[PDB]
Amino acid sequence: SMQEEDTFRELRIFLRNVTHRLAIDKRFRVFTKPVDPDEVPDYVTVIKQPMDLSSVISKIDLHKYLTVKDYLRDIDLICSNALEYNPDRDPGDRLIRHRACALRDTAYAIIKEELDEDFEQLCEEIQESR
Ligand SMILES: C=CCNC(=O)[C@H](Cc1ccc(O)cc1)NC(C)=O
Ligand SMILES: [Cl-]
Repeated sequence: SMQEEDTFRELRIFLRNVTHRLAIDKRFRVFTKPVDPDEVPDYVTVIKQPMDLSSVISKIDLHKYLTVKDYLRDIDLICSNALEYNPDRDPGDRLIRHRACALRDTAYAIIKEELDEDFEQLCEEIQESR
């Protein structure tokens, strides 16, 4: 129905605003664009499902997220990919892990404060009806 289309459109506006706030944070610049295979040829071989915030915006605009849970699965991937690719004790790897955990924690904290639980439940119910 048009009302369900309206619901998904509101979800996309909400997710674009959360993603823009993460992308303009200086700590998260490394996560804003895909890893360049030139610098990092082993990346695409270790990480089977690369994810970054520009990919997330593209997904929003392709109507790939129909619930905030689906979006948070991709934010979790940005985090877990960085934990897996950069697991060493050296400071460059620790800095990327800390920035990835902080992204993820920031996204969840904005959603806890600003997503109405009944809106998420509505999205879940429309998704499940498809
Ligand atoms: C799970 C998300 C966060 N990751 C982190 O804790 C990172 C890196 C780290 C990870 C394990 C260590 O034993 C020591 C450092 N930042 C810190 C705590 O400086
Ligand atoms: Cl830096």
